[PDB]
Amino acid sequence: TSVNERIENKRRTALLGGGQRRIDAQHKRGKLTARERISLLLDPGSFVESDMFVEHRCADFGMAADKNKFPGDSVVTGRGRINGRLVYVFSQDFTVFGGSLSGAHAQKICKIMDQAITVGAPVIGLNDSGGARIQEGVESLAGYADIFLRNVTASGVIPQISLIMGPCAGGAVYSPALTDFTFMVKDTSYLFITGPDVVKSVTNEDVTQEELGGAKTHTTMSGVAHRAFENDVDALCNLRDFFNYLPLSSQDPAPVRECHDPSDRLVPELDTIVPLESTKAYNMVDIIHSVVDEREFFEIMPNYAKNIIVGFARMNGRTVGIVGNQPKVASGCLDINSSVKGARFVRFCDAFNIPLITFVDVPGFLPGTAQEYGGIIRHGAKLLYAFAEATVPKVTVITRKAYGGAYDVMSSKHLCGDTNYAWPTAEIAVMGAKGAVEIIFKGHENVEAAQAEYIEKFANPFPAAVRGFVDDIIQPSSTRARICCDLDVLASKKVQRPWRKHANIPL
Amino acid sequence: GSDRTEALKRMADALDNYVIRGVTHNIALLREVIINSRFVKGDISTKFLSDVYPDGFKGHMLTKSEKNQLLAIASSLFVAFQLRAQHFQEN
Ligand SMILES: *C(=O)CCCC[C@@H]1SC[C@@H]2NC(=O)N[C@@H]21
Repeated sequence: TSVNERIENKRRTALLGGGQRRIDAQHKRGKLTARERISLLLDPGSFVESDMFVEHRCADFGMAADKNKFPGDSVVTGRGRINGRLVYVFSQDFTVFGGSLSGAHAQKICKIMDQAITVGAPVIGLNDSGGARIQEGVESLAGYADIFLRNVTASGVIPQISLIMGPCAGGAVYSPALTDFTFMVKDTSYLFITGPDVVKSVTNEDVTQEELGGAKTHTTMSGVAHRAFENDVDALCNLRDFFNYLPLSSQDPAPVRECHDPSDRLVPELDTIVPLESTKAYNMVDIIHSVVDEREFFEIMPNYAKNIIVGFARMNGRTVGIVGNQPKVASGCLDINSSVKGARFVRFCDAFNIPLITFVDVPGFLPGTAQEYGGIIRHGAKLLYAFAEATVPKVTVITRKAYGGAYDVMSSKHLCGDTNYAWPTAEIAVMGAKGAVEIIFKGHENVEAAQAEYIEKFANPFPAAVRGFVDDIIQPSSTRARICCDLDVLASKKVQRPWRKHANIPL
Repeated sequence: GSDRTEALKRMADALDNYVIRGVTHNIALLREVIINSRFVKGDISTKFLSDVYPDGFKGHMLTKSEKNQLLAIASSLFVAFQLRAQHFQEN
């Protein structure tokens, strides 16, 4: 056998992976293989695979046998482009040793992370594993340590996107916790530290795989996964479109893309969304959809902390992040869960120079022992900090209510905001007229007259505007045009801040 | 219009350029009835719709040439979005 023949056989084996019968199982299971997934993700013909001939060096427990020598060692790594833009990817291959992590496995992933940091290119990981490769022992633990170090170092330098498309257990579960966004695939992906076998052995509780770490749990109740997609093909199609929003590095401005939607059009549909009756809820999403370019909005965690809306959109071609209250759910009140989702989203957009638009309608905080015992004070400070720290353009629109300390938490002008607009129905106060009059006028005669006088003077947007809290009071139909104008002039804004070794968010 | 065919053709055009979104509307029914061969000829009785749609309204039925035009439009529009996605400011 010649050298060239050996090489050709090594290429064909790396392409097959764990063997055709294991591929057949993956397809029976409704899953794509690691190499098929890359072909869908990246532009045709743009993918360049690295280190395809790397094999493990473990010789213990029979691992020195030729029957265990799978070139590629369970990961596909390399670089490519999505719509002409450079991206680094890796995808874990479940057909070779179960997708378990070896020393060399982690290495290959680390090397492309080092290039991505060096050139300033994003990294997308497609995760699917069973955990560490116990046959090597502590080399897989060193593998995890090296990946974790890169994931932390890359934070704020390049965006890191993780899509989980299968099981995930052991140390693998912490890389999505270090990246910026985590997505899952409904009823196909799992994310858990230990399996149901350990849970039942430790505590006398019964649980199945879908209940312990299923995609529905992590997108609806734990707040870990940002969005689950129906299947592998739809998940990668939406991932490509999501990719188009983000810059390649934090040194880059928010991407600007060709846009046909005139920036100066009016939106008459906004003038009557907000009811005059204070106890009538409305859907904030109707406002978000009508303002954003071509009515396209990418919603993050649609099923978790529904009282606050966060997501991506484009206005006049430029990527922006949108945060707003949802009065339809829990009167639009802040709670622990909403503060966690908000702070994380805001922090990402600030780090990568993506402007923020805030739609405020918040009557206060959710009362009760469930929130007080949960540390609502500690968690609420997370959203206040996330806005106060921001140095990217911030445009706030107040649609109806902003009572109490929630006014400042939801990116008020006094946290170094750029512009703040009020709609005619906006009301800014420490509390509603009923509470304020009962406290201010206590024991006096003709309280009912005092109630009428207070409402006429303070139950509107004027006592705040005349003080400099609001820059203008605008007709809702003009909101989009007003925001577009601010975005196109604040984009070159820089501010100074004292030197710090690093930030100290309340956590 | 000046004649029966001009008024009907102009009506067909107005219905396709008439944007209603947010509710369910009945434009599909209006657009098909006015182009029905019995309506253009005039063989209309007060029970016209009950004999044309004996099993309910189903929607406009496409012929061979119309399906090819719809597929060509849908495919070209799909690509038009894919090409717009590639036009970035110069970095
Ligand atoms: C009735 O008296 C209950 C009042 C609750 C109104 C809302 S709920 C959360 C905010 N906190 C508060 O004191 N008022 C607001």
